[PDB]
Amino acid sequence: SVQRQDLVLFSDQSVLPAHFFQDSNSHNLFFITHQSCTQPLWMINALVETHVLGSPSSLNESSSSMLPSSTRSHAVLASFIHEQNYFTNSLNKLKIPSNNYNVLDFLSDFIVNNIHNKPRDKILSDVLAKFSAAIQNNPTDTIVIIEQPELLLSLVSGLTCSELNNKFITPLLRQCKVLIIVSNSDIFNIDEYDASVHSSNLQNFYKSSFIKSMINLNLNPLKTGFAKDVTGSLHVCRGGAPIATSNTSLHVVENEYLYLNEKESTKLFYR
Amino acid sequence: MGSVQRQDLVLFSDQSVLPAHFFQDSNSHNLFFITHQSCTQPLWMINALVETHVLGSPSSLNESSSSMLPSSTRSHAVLASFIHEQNYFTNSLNKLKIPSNNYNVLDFLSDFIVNNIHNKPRDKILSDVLAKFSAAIQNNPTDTIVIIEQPELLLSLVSGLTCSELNNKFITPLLRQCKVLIIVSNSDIFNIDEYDASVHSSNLQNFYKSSFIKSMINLNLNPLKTGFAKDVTGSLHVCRGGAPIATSNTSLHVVENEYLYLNEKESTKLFYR
Amino acid sequence: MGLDSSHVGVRPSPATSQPTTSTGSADLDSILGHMGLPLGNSVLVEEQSTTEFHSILGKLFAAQGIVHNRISDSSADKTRNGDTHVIVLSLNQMFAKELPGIYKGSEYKDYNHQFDITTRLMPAPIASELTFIAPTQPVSTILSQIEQTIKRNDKKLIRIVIPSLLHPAMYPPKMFESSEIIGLMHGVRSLVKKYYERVVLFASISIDIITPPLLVLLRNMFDSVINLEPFNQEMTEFLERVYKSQPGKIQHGLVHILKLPVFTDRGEMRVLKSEWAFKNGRKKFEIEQWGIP
Amino acid sequence: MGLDSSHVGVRPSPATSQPTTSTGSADLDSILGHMGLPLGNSVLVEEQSTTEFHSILGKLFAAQGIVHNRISDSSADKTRNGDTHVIVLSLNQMFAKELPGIYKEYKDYNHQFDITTRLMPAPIASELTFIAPTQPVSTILSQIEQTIKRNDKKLIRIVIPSLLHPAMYPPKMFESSEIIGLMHGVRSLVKKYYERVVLFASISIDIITPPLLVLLRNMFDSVINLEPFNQEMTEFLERVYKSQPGKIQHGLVHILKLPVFTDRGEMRVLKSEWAFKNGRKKFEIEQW
Amino acid sequence: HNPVILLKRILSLTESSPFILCLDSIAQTSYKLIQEFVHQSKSKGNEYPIVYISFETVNKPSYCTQFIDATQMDFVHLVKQIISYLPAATATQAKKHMVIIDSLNYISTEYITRFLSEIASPHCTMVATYHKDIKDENRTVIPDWNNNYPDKLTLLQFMATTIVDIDVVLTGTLDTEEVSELLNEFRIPRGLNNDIFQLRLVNKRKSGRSLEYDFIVNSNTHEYELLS
Amino acid sequence: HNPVILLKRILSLTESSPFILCLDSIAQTSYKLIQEFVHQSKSKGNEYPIVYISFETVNKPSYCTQFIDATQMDFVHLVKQIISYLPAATATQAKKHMVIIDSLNYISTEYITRFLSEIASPHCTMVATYHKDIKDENRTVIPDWNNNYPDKLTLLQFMATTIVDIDVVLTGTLDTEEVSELLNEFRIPRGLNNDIFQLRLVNKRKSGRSLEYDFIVNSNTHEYELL
Repeated sequence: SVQRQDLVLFSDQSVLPAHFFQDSNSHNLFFITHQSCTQPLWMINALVETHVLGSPSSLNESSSSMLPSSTRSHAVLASFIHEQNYFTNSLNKLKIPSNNYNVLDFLSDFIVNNIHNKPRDKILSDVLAKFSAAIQNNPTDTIVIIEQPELLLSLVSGLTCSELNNKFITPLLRQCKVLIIVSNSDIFNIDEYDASVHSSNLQNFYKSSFIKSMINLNLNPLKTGFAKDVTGSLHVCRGGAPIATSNTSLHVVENEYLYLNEKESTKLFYR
Repeated sequence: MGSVQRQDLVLFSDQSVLPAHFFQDSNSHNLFFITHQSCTQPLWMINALVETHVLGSPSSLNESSSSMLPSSTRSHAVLASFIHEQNYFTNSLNKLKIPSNNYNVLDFLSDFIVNNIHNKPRDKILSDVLAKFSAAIQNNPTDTIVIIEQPELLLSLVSGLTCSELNNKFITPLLRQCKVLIIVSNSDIFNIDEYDASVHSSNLQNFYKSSFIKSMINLNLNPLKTGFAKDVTGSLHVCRGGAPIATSNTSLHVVENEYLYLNEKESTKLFYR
Repeated sequence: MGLDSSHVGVRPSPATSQPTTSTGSADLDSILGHMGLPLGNSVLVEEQSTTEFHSILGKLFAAQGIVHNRISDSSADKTRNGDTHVIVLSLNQMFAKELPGIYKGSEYKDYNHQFDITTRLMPAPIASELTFIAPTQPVSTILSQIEQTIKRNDKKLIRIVIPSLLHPAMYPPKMFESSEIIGLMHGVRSLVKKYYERVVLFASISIDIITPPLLVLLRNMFDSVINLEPFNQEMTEFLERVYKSQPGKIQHGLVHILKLPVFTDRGEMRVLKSEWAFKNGRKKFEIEQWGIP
Repeated sequence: MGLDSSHVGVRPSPATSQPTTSTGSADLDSILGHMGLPLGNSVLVEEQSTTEFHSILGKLFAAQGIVHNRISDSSADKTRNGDTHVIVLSLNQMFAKELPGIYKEYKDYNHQFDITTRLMPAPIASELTFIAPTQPVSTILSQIEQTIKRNDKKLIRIVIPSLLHPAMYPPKMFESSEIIGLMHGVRSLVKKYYERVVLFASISIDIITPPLLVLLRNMFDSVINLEPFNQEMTEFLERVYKSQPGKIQHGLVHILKLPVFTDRGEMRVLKSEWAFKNGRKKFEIEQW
Repeated sequence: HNPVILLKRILSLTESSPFILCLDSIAQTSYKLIQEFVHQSKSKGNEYPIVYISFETVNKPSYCTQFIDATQMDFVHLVKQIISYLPAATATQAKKHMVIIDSLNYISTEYITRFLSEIASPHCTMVATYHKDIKDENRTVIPDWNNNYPDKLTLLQFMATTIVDIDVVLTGTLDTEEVSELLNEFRIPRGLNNDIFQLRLVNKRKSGRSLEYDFIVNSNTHEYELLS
Repeated sequence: HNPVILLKRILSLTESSPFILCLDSIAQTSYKLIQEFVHQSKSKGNEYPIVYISFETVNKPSYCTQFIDATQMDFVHLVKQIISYLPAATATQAKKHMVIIDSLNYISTEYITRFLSEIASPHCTMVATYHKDIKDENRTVIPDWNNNYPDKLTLLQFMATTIVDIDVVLTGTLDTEEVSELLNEFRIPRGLNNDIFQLRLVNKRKSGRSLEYDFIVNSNTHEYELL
């Protein structure tokens, strides 16, 4: 049949090269966008596994030697749609130690304790303080993953995209090394209807984030007829901002992978 | 096909421009809708209507069969406009030897903003305008037609004005106290090239739609869509309105037709194809 | 601790091997792939045209919960412990009196019963068994009442039924604001996730008057969605042309599957369009494999 | 009420026998049809480009009035008289210092000007006055009315240069009500003292929404459209008139709304028939 | 069942559908349909009382019994007036009433549902007209970025029981497309508002899918026929 | 005449145009053009100071001389801070200044002119960029029909001396319509945002009609060819 392949991102054949952390005052962003029918659990899990264990052993079927890591290296995960336990259950199948990842809950008791009888500035300041307290204690090696922040625009009323960027996203990115944004692109995929001006304050956030990004990953279903042999198609493409690195020869490689999901296993192959 | 001979003006079934039946009754209000572009001002229309109501018959355009008055010599007209002045109407009417006591003019241009709009609310100004209009009707009894030209400019004058507000406090209350009303308006807003203003400036077009719906007859003057020589000025179309005629004669109806008019120095003609 | 394993209405799933409960319709559970709704999740059954097929599903849910509580009350010769309490967010007070009765006409048992539309459930549910929450009160107050009602029933299975979500005659225009509806749904999802060992959620909506942005937001918020489409004119006429000889072989429309339970959460594309049909019989509502004539 | 009977700057119109005044360029007075702009009327001139040609037209308009005023020599008590007071609605007061000077049947009704020269001596405050367009509309109307009332029988020339410029007009005045009310009040005033007051204005249409454009066009009495050519037309004209450096026309002139001729029910549209040229001594318009 | 029979039955108001909607453009107005309605009601002999609401009407109709000038008078007192002129809350042997509203374009969206709920009653049925060409105002006050509330037309189409669409029939040599362009640029042609027009009828079945039909109606002969 | 000479002159800040506008999208950003500008200016002795205003970027460029975070302070403090870093109405002829704005899509429309009425100076060159996809915010100006102010893009284009438009050169087996429809679905293809790109240059003069020239620029070899 088809030939199994291995995931690669940059020219040095390293998915998440560690020098990004050694360089001081060089913040970087990742933008993972997906549709509602192509949920990116495996992508996030493989990314965290690569950062901690030093290799994406889940996908590349252990076809490569281990890269030194796990020395106090940490990760912070927060989400506005899954609270704490979903991440824990997903993670506790790859033997990741519990002392290396910290999960923030932004789903339970959020509305009661955050929105009612509080102005918007207070909300944003408190969420920023919660993020800062967590990031403070692990300043050496810590990638920050956050999933669907634009949902906030719905809960808060009178909150605009520019205000969200000014008061939440940019200050958080300024105090981090690698910040990763997980987003759902259902808005752009409504058949027989246009939302270009009918819903623009939502697409503005996506476009701005893509502008401030350096590498883009797209999870889409098949445009052609259904093929049970493969789930969707993952595209890796150049972002919108230069890489804040020192190796001038380090450049992203654009390509695509036909990926098939199974009972907790993803198969990657071109075609 | 190609009739250079000028043709007389006919509107209704009884071959009359303006029957008197709209006066020998109570509660029979009616509304004419005249639409013009910026290219073709309807001065001769207003003059012909006024002379028909007062003198007794149109003469500037018709054969001048020289019929008698439809009513008493008292027959009166009231003219007001938000775009023109008193002298304009006075000089236009005095060209036809119209008696000075057979018409009245209300000036809605002189010192309007400095004495009416500034430091006053919307209800106050609308009430004052309505009172000023109603004074003229209360001055003299029936057989007193009222003509108002370009009233929609209030939408661009008063801040935050709406078509629903204007109709519900100015147009309809004034129509309730009148016998025959004529609305003369400019419809250039619909002819902006390659720009569907209906989705942007919908408030303005709402007024025109609503006025046409309440109308019983429509007269539209337009330049030729296909360019021709200087042998014609424009085309006039007569169409039935969106409301039934307030009349007792069930046999009456409005004749639908089109004419072409050419206008030269202080005189316009009217002919068929 | 969660629900006691002695409970009868909950069965571990084949795949996830986690607690699961049936919806009262065997076909609906079979379509879901888990043969039931696993505890800690939700489901949305949106509808096309003004038709009102979803009220049957809501009543079936409520009746199944009530029947489980009733057999728990009976507990024939044993200690079954099939406790269940149902909370419905609506204002249609007659809904409680419109639940269909059991069917008494002519492996794991006692899981899913058989219901009859024509019959009526008796006696009427008591106040302690079933409560209603006004959908016009403030969001914070409603969330507080839901939390208190969840806390009071420490060891009872809870079903949260939201019948006819977002109906213009049912909610004021203020509730149509994005903030209010989205915050209410977020709070309900949080509450379901918190006591994931006892609570399940069901709701339905008519998409005829819903703007596509709100539709996609709701689809994202929930856990699973099923789309119901009735047939068109030529379809029905052609089917009646060759099927009126057997008046019991005509469906009402199609069933579409977009979001499934945890299957699609981990990254499986299972969207099936126009491959299932639903038929509402005189006493039962069934779902079968659609086949084009 | 009234002006001097034998005013040197007022002549009866040919086709209407009405008082008339020249706009500074005889070509504009010819294209109008009334041998000038009759008193009690106004003209609006547009330009669909980023350039500026209407500026020199306004400068000529003001200069003609100041010259007619200028016939007041120390040999005064002349039979002739040209009493003129100019009102300009703008903020750039340097414009007054840029008025071109003189180049060197009815007599002295129209003069020829040269763009290069200036106007020595410079005009004084008692003749040309300025009004700041950054004040409430009521204040501006009050000031204009006060100025008109103060002068007894002097012919007033009113010119509005560079209407609706973002760097010149605050965004608040861009509300439809304010600008439309200002134009309505100015029209009311110019129709009140119809025997004396004249109004001139110019605008650029590339930044104006079509609704406001049609409203402003309706509010005025005559509209002239100026459109320059594109690159290909310029190159073709350069190639054709290589040996003729005086026959290169910059753009066209469009006639859409005219004086009283139009208001009495006539057709007066003419598209792509006249070509203009900004000559060193005259704004020459000719057949295209 | 022949559709003509159903159309005659609903025109006679023998049916118990509480809400009826009429949609018109400037090409074909609606008062002819009200004339047909009242003629059918009188023909059956069931002279139900008729109540008229005045928004865009100045001439009092002949058949109407009560006239309500709601233009200059606010919403709450309007509802009070309708309730006062309506029959009792409950009376088994009370005669059915008829309510006609000239235009529904003058009521804000945030009041339509409440008004419809409050005026509705088993004793009386309401017929109404909505002008398709008129566009409401949405810039009076802007809530959060989108209020998500549906438009007026969709709301009434959802909350109605029978939908009536009135269209013009062309007898000249002008295509429908050029007619639409002429109307859009407001150059009214000849051959509009004829006495013979086309109707689209939609009836909401009690259990499930609705039924739709097309017809050609002449206002002189009162003879409705079905167009294939 | 050779437009390449004009492009090199305008890039090298030899001209006197006090405002430069760049137009971008999500297909091709505009920081490469800024790097080209600074490289050309430095390569010909025009080593002017550069002042940077931050709305989006957080990594300060190496060539930047002053970095100010405008994402927090409001309008009056921002304009005062920018002014304090400039000569005051009597600028010396020793050297020029070059203020760069990372994105103009965040200032309220009504203030734009007033902003441009202050930071403008004879010794400055405001080089700013505008995102063609990021639609403006309606919270600022009242949506009433009375408000007839023009949109941001048209106002800036009318008030700018030189207009630069950046377009992406396609290389793969796709077409412009296919790329556009993919972008509207947010299915980003490969090959976009490369180093070789088209250009559009509009120069306006106070004595005649403006002119347009289209170039092809290679950001690696600094080659500007004529299309």
